[PDB]
Amino acid sequence: YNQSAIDAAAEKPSVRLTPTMMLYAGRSQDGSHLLKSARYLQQELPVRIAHRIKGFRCLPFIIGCNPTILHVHELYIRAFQKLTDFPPIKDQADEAQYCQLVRQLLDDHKDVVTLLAEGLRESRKHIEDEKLVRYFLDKTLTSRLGIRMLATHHLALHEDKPDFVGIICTRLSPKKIIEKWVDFARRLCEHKYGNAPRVRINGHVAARFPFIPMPLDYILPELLKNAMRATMESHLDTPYNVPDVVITIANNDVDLIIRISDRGGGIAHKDLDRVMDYHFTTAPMHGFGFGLPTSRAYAEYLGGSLQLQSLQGIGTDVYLRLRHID
Amino acid sequence: YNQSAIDAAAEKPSVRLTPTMMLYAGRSQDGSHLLKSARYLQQELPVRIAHRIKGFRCLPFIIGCNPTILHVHELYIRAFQKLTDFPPIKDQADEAQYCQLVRQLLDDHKDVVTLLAEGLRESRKHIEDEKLVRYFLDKTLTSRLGIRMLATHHLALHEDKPDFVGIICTRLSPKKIIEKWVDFARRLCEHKYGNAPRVRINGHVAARFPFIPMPLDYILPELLKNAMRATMESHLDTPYNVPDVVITIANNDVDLIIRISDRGGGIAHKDLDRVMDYHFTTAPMHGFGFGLPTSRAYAEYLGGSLQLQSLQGIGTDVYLRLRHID
Ligand SMILES: CCC1(COc2ccc(-c3csc(-c4ccccc4C(=O)O)n3)cn2)CC1
Ligand SMILES: CCC1(COc2ccc(-c3csc(-c4ccccc4C(=O)O)n3)cn2)CC1
Ligand SMILES: Nc1ncnc2c1ncn2[C@@H]1O[C@H](COP(=O)(O)OP(=O)(O)O)[C@@H](O)[C@H]1O
Ligand SMILES: Nc1ncnc2c1ncn2[C@@H]1O[C@H](COP(=O)(O)OP(=O)(O)O)[C@@H](O)[C@H]1O
Ligand SMILES: [Mg+2]
Ligand SMILES: [Mg+2]
Repeated sequence: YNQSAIDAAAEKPSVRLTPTMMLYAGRSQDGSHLLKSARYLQQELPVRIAHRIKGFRCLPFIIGCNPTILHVHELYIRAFQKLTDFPPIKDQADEAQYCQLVRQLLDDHKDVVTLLAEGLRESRKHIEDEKLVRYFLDKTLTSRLGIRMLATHHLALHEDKPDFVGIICTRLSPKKIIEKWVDFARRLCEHKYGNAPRVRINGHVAARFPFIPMPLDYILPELLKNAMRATMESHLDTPYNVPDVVITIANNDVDLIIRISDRGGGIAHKDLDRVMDYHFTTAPMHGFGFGLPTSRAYAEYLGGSLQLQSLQGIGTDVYLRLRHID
Repeated sequence: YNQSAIDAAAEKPSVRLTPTMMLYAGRSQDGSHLLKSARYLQQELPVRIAHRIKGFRCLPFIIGCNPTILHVHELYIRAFQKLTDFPPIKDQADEAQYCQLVRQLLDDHKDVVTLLAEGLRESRKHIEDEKLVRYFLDKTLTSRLGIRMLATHHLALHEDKPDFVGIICTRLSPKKIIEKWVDFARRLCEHKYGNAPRVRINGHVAARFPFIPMPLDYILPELLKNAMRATMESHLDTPYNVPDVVITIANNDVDLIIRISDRGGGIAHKDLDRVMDYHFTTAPMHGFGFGLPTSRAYAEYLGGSLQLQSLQGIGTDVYLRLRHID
């Protein structure tokens, strides 16, 4: 690329808007909170993009040369250009034009991860470091989550969604968000297998607290698709009589724990170390190998964890932990 | 100590009798299997003792000087002397005299761990390495388990216990051994709290396989005492209505998994890193701090693991894994 403008922002450090600082925006009888947030987003978005362009520049030359990798690298450069070229936000007209660019760039970059994984897969013969692919995809996925959180938050500040301040839900019920995806995952499972296991939810079912549901909107359907597929493939002779998937909610002052326990035979000993690798699968629902590593990258980025406990021959317990807001 | 006889056996490596090699002893119409095993035990017992005397010699001087530590060190030296002084086993008379010495030495050393922990506790002010105490107690406990397995196996070869070849049960049912300790632990819990949680056992309830129950005879009552105490202390207002402790058996070709799931509020975040430390407790049943670290040292020595999964505010799932025989 050899661009000096990008070099300037690759070294300047990132600024993360804390959940409490995000909530401290509600100047309704003025609209001054809208401009304050947009002025931050305008400055922060190119820094995040440049930090990732730096990652593409640090890829070994032979890999960075792949036409698909180069295309995604080019996309990140043009995105940085489009964002920095925009003049500073002064009024409601300057804020509105930025929101349109952000929405277009959020749609132009929707398939970056799929192109990146393909480019990296195509380059397997030249990849010497086994961790290279995992660390590059982990960092790309978490950078995008960070960007998508800031961008979606500012765009949602224009909506008057009940119980929400942008992307922060002030009254989130973990039981309701689980229920929302349980019915969705059962429909996908029913389509493939003719049936789906019934889901039972116990624990702190009435817990309510402020939280950002965005990461849970990815993790929960992925973990439910895994638990349901496994339960069906291990009860092939009785597809009509499959054991329930039991979800437990544990809410304490430190974190939120969601445990998903299935009776799907568990993860085999030989596969136990490969399940967290990108592309690894034993099979859209399945046939991807992204659900587990992406969900862990997500949980860890947000101060939590994704831990698996396999009981080979019986089932698996998946523990999703996420740190509380503030 | 400065004893040259012990120096000779501290360097000679250990020989471990594999489960299949132990089972290959049943020369009933001769009694030749009895002498072959005793001739091994006579040679192996001083090597194990010397390897541990070497550990006492490697303790920092200030700690090894503690009167309690010195007493246990002296006990190990006198044990090595008594065993090596015995003349080689040639007939049924020479085998019988060794069995009496082994039974006496197994009774003389019954309180070694309690004296050792006390001596180490007394020396806390001089202990600089935090891992020193954990590693010394882990190595002492596993050495003793190894010795107790060999000694008890040979002594049990004289018994005609059904479904057993010394200490190996040919038809072990994990459900039955769990049941055996469940009623025992409930009696101890009832004595302290006025009630105990009912225990539910599911999974591979009818699994049967060859196995050494000795380590399970320690781990299961300890893990059940922990799950029951926790369930009672978290349901103080309703001691009469406490949630069940649910045990799941998973039997596959690689290992045996026993999961103990309680609804006892879980292990607090602040205590989560200290629970595996010797002496750490939040309180004979309780007030010891040995149950968890000893059980893990045991599981790992036998090619398995002891893993804890805390759901703070709800309960804890404890996963005991043990590698299969052969
Ligand atoms: C060049 C900077 C831009 C584009 O930033 C992004 C960030 C995230 C996404 C996005 C769309 S769908 C999505 C996703 C969802 C679930 C799980 C994984 C992903 C993922 O693909 O990362 N993220 C798109 N553009 C602000 C203009
Ligand atoms: C000097 C070598 C000897 C003595 O060897 C041992 C080994 C083990 C034990 C023993 C008794 S009770 C026991 C225990 C049970 C459950 C959990 C922990 C322990 C423990 O104290 O290690 N182990 C005693 N003497 C063969 C003559
Ligand atoms: N609950 C589970 N029980 C059994 N196997 C599982 C479970 N969750 C995941 N797996 C295994 O891990 C593999 C990778 O999972 P994942 O990353 O979600 O991708 P996918 O399911 O789309 O292939 C799966 O193909 C499956 O073999
Ligand atoms: N199932 C459990 N639920 C909650 N706390 C537990 C559980 N198991 C162990 N603990 C905690 O770990 C501490 C140490 O346990 P352990 O080593 O068994 O010793 P003890 O229970 O005799 O004190 C206990 O004092 C208790 O605070
Ligand atoms: Mg998946
Ligand atoms: Mg205990």
